[PDB]
Amino acid sequence: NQYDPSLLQPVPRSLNRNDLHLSATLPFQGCDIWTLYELSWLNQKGLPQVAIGEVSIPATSANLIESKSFKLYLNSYNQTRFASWDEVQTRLVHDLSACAGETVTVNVKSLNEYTAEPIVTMQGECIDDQDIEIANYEFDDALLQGAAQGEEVSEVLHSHLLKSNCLITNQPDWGSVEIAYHGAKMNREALLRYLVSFREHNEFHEQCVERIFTDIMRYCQPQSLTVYARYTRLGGLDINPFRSSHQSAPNHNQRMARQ
Amino acid sequence: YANQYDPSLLQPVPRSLNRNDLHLSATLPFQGCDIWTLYELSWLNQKGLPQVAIGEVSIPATSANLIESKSFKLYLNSYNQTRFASWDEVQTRLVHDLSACAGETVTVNVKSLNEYTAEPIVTMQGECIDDQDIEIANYEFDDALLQGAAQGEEVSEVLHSHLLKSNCLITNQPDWGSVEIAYHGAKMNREALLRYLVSFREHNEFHEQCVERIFTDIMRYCQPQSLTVYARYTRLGGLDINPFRSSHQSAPNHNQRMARQ
Ligand SMILES: *[C@@H](N)c1c[nH]c2nc(N)[nH]c(=O)c12
Ligand SMILES: *[C@H](N)c1c[nH]c2nc(N)[nH]c(=O)c12
Repeated sequence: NQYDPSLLQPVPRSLNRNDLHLSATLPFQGCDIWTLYELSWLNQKGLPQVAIGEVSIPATSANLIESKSFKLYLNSYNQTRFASWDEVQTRLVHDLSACAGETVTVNVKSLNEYTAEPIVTMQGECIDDQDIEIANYEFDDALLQGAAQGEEVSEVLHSHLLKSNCLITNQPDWGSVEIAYHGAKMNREALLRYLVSFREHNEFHEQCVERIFTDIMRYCQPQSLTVYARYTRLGGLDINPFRSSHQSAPNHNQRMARQ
Repeated sequence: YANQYDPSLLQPVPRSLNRNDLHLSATLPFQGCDIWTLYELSWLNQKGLPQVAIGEVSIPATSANLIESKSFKLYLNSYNQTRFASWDEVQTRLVHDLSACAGETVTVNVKSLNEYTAEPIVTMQGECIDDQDIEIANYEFDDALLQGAAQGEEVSEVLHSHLLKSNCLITNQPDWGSVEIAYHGAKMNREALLRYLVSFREHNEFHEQCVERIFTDIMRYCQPQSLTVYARYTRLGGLDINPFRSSHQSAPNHNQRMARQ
């Protein structure tokens, strides 16, 4: 199989966004940061090349890109000769931008760019160590009702317990999520229960993050909010959706333990 | 309802099946282990709150069986909705079930995520052989590429490549790995070695089997006095396998992940 851009399948952001009661004018800005761990092609003499791709898709794009289709598209590079690493980057920018509907950023990095890079955890307070009982696994947004009754604060919280399901594969999705906000202080137990209630919930990573953002916004009414999740890869690609009131991109992209 | 804890999901594969194709001797030419990293290990505590961890498993190369990866993933997924009273119980069950499957005692570490903060991404030892100006048009497996490959003065060298790719036979899907070869013997021609490794690109075999094939081909064609072949493959469905085979060494010094892992 040679290089084949037709393998890419877009999915519109509007599907879920409509389900969240969002207008065309978004409550958030942001991007989906993808890591492509398996990018490989042939040089111009047929010798294999390997790299890690770092891609950013703007949250304003009409479409996200379905992950398996992205994987299959990348696999079409594997037996294809390209003139130079610059040609690979150019082709990726062109094809991914066309699919998403807006210019996509792409960095193609040699493997030695990662030597001695440290694994990171998230920022602020981890909310996971709570002695509490969970009596059911059904998604409930109302777990956030009255969750922010505290004094005005600015703080950053995170959890490693985010799990959702990938319906189109009927397989688990695993993520950590960081929530930074300015507003009435949030009840930690409510937030953790809310996140745990995704466990049996079918949704895409991008859609889950938008749901978390919009639920926090409507129940907790912070003045400023950023939600950033880092999910473990599916088929050699991971997705790290970032949604913020004021921020366009995260100021760090670094892999976590399970990624 | 999701399937809860189910050891019957584990699928053993006898190692001897593929080893027969390698025409080995009565006693194994190598020793070693298969090191697995389980990046998605999660279960519920007794009060129902999720727990997350990374597992590290070592299966002796002398075990009667290896464990089929997809079955291992499904087995691990069966923990996800299951309540366990302690992390110790989880580690204990993993040792018990995986040892029973493999046919020999396996080691299992269950590590909290904080144990990985600041841990490095690593490369392999020795010299990378990948930057060569040569043309490859034929990706079919050919072990004869190693014929007369070691002409050199007797040396001790460590060589590695990030270009190992094979196909995963259940799915046919591509497998991606780096491989580290340490030997003492006549110096190996690096073009021949790289062409040989690249010839796996269209080839169907398990990671463990590919490493054993590389070891046995180098042994028969290059006749080094001592040899170690160690490959580290990217994960499939949340689990990776890192087969280590050696004439004189038992195991690698660490499980540290590489860039694509
Ligand atoms: C494909 N490479 C594949 C599929 N199942 C596997 N199990 C094991 N133990 N090794 C593999 O390489 C496997
Ligand atoms: C599973 N969660 C899944 C399957 N395909 C996907 N594509 C994208 N863009 N996001 C996901 O979470 C996906």
